[PDB]
Amino acid sequence: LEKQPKITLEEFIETERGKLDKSKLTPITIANFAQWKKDHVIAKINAEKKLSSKRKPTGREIILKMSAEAWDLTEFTDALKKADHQDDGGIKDYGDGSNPTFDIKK
Amino acid sequence: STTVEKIKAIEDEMARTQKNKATSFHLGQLKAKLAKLRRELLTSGAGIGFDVARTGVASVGFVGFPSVGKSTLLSKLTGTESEAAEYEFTTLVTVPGVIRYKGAKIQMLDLPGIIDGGRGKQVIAVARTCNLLFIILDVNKPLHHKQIIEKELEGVGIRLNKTPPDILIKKKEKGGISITNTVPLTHLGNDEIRAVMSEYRINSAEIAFRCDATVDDLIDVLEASSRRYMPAIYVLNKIDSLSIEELELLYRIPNAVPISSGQDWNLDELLQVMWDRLNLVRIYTKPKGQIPDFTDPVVLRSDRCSVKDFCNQIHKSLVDDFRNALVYGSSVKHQPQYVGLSHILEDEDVVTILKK
Repeated sequence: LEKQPKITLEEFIETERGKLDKSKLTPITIANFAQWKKDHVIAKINAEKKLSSKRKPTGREIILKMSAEAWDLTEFTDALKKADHQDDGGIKDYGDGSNPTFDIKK
Repeated sequence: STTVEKIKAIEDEMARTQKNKATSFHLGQLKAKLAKLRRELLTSGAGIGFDVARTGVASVGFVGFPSVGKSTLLSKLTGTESEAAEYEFTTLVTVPGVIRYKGAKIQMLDLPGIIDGGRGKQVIAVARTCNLLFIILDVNKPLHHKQIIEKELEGVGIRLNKTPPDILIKKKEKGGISITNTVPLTHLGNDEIRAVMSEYRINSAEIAFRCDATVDDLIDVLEASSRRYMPAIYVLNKIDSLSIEELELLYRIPNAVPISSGQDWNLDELLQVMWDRLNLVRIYTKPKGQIPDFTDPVVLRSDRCSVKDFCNQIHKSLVDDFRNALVYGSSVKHQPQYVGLSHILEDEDVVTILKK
C-alpha cells in the first residue's frame, strides 16, 4: 500500500467511503479494534525508529551516552516546583503519556 | 452596527455574483473590503492572560456542537465531570480543566461561544490566543458542522494548519504595482492583485510571489499583524459506527484523529498528537556537580524559549547576575557550548547557568 494519496473529509464522505465493498468490511468490535490498534502502534514505533536515526540527539540523550559509558539555584527551583505542584489536587496527571486511563471524578 | 451590516451586504453580493473573467476584479475588491471590515471587529489586553487567567504553559481550545460525545470527551480528557456551566449554550467559554502531560500544565478551554446562530469579542480573543484547537466532529455527520466551525474561525482571522504565505510586499513611492514570481501562478491574475492592492489604498508597491498564492493568501499577508496561525486537530468521534477498513481510511486525512469517546479508542493518540503539535520545550536543569534531574523540567513555550526566558521562568533576579549558560542538546552545534541570554533552546536541552 505504501505512500498513498491524501484525502479530505469531504472526499471521504462523498466518494472514498463508497468505493469499499460493504460485504467485506471488518466489524469494529472490541476484539477487532484491539488487533488494529496493536498493529497501529507497532507501525508508529517502526516509523519513529527510522526518524531517531536521523534526528540530532537531545541534551537528555547526550548526557545518557556520557553517563552510560558555579550557581546554587536550589532555593529558587525548590520554590518553583512547589508552586508548580501546589494545585496538583485538581489536575489530572498523565505522567509520560503512556497507557493513559480515563476514569471520571465527581 | 453599520459595520456588521456592511459585512452581510458583501457576503450577499458575492453569493449572487457568478465568477468569470469580467467579475474577477470586483470580486477581488469585495474580498478585500470584507477582510478589512472583519479586522475592524477585532480592534479594541485580550484573550488568554486577560479575558481568562492563563493557567498553563499552553492553552488548548475545543470547538464543537453540543453533544453527549463531546461532553464525555472533555470529562474524560480532564478527569472531572462536566460542571453546571459546561451544559449552558448561553455560556461562551468554560475551563473543563487543567491537565499535566509530560510535565507541562495544559489548560483546556471549551469555546461554544464561537458557534452562535462586548463579551462576544472575549470568546473570539480567547479563541485567537489558544495554542491549538480541537475541532470535534461526529464522523457520521461531519460536513455541515465542519463547514460552520471553519467559517467562524476563518472569519475571525484564525488560519488553521497554515504557515504564513511566502509573499513579500515592499511599499514603493512611484510607478504603481510591480510583481515578481517564482512558481507560476495558477490562481491569481495581475488584475486581481491590483484589485486587492487598490482596495487597500496602496498606490505603489513591489510584491514578490514565492508560492502559488491565492487571493486570500495575499490578503492574509496584508493582514499579517492580526492573523493567528494555529494547529488544529480534527477529532472524529463515533468510529464504532464504522468498520476497520473505514477507520484505516480516515488516517488518509491530514490532522485527523479518529476516536470513540465511549470506548476510549485513540484518546491516547489524541493526546500524543496534541503534544506533538504544541511543540513545547522542556529544559532539564543540571547543577555543576550533580546530574540533571529529568523529573522536573521547566517547560517553555515554542516562541518564548530563550535562555533569558528560562532564567525568568526560574526567578526574576537571575538575569542581573548572569555570566553565561552551559548547554547540551540539539540547540547548540557542539556538545556542550556556552551561550548567552538570547540563545534559543530546544526540547530536552540540558542547561547549567553560571553566576557573574
